[PDB]
Amino acid sequence: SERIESFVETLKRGGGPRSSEEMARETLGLLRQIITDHRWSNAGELMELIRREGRRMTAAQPSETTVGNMVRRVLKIIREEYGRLQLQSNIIEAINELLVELEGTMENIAAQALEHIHSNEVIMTIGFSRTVEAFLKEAARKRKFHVIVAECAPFCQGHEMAVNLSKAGIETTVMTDAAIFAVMSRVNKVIIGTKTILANGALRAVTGTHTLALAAKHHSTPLIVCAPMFKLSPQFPNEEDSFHKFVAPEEVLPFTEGDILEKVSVHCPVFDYVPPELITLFISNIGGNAPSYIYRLMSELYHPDDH
Amino acid sequence: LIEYFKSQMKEDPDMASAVAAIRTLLEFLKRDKGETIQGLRANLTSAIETLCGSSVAVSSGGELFLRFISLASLEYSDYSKCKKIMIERGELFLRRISLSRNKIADLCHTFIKDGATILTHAYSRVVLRVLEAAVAAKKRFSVYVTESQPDLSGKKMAKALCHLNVPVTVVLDAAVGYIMEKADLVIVGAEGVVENGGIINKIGTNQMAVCAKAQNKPFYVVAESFKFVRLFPLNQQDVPDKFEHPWVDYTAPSLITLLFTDLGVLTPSAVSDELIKLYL
Amino acid sequence: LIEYFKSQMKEDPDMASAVAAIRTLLEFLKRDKGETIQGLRANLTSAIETLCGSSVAVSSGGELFLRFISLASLEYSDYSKCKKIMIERGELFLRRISLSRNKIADLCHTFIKDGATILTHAYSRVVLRVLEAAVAAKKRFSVYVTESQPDLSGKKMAKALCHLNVPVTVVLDAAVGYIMEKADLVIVGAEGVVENGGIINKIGTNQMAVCAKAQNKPFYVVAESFKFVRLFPLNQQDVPDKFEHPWVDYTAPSLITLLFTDLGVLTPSAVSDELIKLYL
Ligand SMILES: O=C(COc1ccc(Cl)cc1)N[C@H]1CC[C@H](NC(=O)COc2ccc(Cl)cc2)CC1
Repeated sequence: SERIESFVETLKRGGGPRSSEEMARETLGLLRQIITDHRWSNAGELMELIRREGRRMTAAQPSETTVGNMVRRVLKIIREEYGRLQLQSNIIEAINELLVELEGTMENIAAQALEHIHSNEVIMTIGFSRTVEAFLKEAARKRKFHVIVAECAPFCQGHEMAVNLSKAGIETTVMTDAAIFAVMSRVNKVIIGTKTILANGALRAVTGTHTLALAAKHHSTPLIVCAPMFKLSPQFPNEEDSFHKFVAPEEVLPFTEGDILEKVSVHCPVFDYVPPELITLFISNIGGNAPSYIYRLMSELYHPDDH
Repeated sequence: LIEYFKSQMKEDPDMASAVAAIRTLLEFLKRDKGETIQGLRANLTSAIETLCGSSVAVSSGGELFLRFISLASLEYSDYSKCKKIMIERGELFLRRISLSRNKIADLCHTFIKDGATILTHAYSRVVLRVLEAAVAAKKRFSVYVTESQPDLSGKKMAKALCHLNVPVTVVLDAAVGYIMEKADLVIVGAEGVVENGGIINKIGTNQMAVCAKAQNKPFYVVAESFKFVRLFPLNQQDVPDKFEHPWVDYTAPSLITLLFTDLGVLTPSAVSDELIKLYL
Repeated sequence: LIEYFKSQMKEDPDMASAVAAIRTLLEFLKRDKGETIQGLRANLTSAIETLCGSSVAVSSGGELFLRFISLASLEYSDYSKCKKIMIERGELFLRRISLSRNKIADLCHTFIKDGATILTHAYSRVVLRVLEAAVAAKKRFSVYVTESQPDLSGKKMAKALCHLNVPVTVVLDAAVGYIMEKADLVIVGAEGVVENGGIINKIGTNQMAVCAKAQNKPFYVVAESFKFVRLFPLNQQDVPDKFEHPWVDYTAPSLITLLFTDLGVLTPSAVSDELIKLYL
């Protein structure tokens, strides 16, 4: 039915499912359903329906790149499926296989953790991500390091993670965002989680990632950005200023203190821009690929209908 | 054949001479005897005979269509081999090379920054194609150029660009430093690209690009699908015999940012995958 | 006075353009009325009237001898003040400025590296004085030059240097990149030096020196005791009105290595001590 319209409203109003397999499980859901019973013509009228419902879905808040990402990957499975080509059986089966493969990202991307962090090694991360916390929790069967976590990004959603870590693990300290250059003279091995990563090799992340990565390639310490698959976005950074989320400036200035709020301009960006000239490894779901290789990995997944 | 190729490029305001040489060796590859293997070696001698003249791209097309024709040894036949299928396959390949610049422009157009001051040190064809489409659908931008001293060829871009009706200034080639404080998005085309993603163009390019990644502005390059050679230098004064008389210089791939090609948009460390995908 | 100064520098194959103005204001400071304080302000108007013409060093000498004459207000007198003692004191300040270059050479000579390839982008007087003494007592060295496009004045150094009988090549000013792989110990003279130890010279200097501290070769500068101004820029396009028409450029003191002066050898962060020792 048209419950997708509710879904089309659901992404419209906001209220995030954490990006933790809700966006992907849902997009796989609706694509499974529209794939299941709809109009049928042989010559990619299903694919045309995928383009229509696709561009209608991408008409949501243009930041949830996972939605269009798994949309496009469904299209590539359609193209290879016809390439080898009862097609609905093969297509829905292979989509089921992609679902089951998607069902294990946060474990296998967290197995490869003992081979990086060593004893007595002051790691450092900004913001909070499910994968970086799960990833760092499987390195609690090794020695006691520190963790320095920045309290950035008002609204500063940083701490919950310092709770969820400290009461289970290593001695974490919490620094304000405005002290990331007295620290980072006494550190090594920075990690950051990624909101989405671009074709050229860029990280679009939380609103303090830049000014931090600059410190990494100033003191020459390597920064990993642990990020799973399905978040390799095409469309190299051409579209400008729709690259973000501008939120209400109530979060940065209070509605109190009248009259000053007549003539003064408040800005609030949610994301930022990390260029590929500063990232020094990607830990990923299948391999461990470098920055400058990321290009062909994208060509491994998609097809030139990247629009 | 020399008068034939010179005749082909004489009546041509576009379709670059490296390209003209391709059609020249196409027709002079058609009307010759010896439908056999070693007869192609005679064309190899013609590949030297065409290479008489400079202009590295000519040798690039030489090995290019030399490999394109040379791939017909596989799918083996006798006296009527599928290089004759690469007469129209090739014609298709020549029209494939002919329609190349349009895709480079349609990809490239978007990166202009709507209030940008594009700098260029050349007189390039495809730069003017893409930049002409850029004004022909989109915002405004200034352009600064400097003139290459042993051609003054930048002024040709000054004239033809003034026919494109956009505000141009052009300062001399000694004071590029003074230019770059007031500039962004440096764009240049290129004669050839070596196997690690480095450019060779006119004899002033590195004198800028060394100054490009000091004031942190980007530096793009753009070329068609014929500048990929197997050559590999490692220093200046290690270029081949292709030059007060130098003609081309070298820019290391630790400076060239995202480049453009007929295969699509590209990063400066994926060219090796293309050429190693081809040559072996 | 204009014909007097132009007359002074017309019959002069050496001497400073600045030194010519210094003697001009010396004699035209001698033969004038108003032996008083405010009469000096008339000379200040003459300081503007001399400053009619460019060439920043002229204003430098203007404030220089303006302060040298101006220091005679201390040790106070009336109508026969010790600026008249700075007629011969000054005269010997003018011979003090005249014998300046010889000390700069006698200090400077040693840094030539006996098999060196000295690069220079100019036509300087004192560079040729020191380099002439350098061959005139010591080892051998090549020299590379490039020609400044709106004077071609480098070729004057090519000619006069060939009269000094050392092997010179001279390439054009676009391919300095191609030069620096085969070069060491870049030497340039300078018109003016700003208060943080930065140089202003011809309109190509930064286009090199940005490339000097990338291939890690040093970069010296050398000037007499008359280029110290109180001026202080902080960016390009923030130079004063002293300029396809720029004439001078700027090189930040994070690039200039050990420089030479009539006070002695000097580091690029001790100039401020000299001028602040003087001006207050
Ligand atoms: O314990 C801390 C905590 O310091 C901070 C934590 C957080 C912040 Cl914001 C600031 C400081 N720092 C270091 C102290 C040395 C130790 N390492 C060693 O004791 C080992 O020393 C070595 C390691 C390798 C070699 Cl080759 C030689 C000595 C790592 C942790």
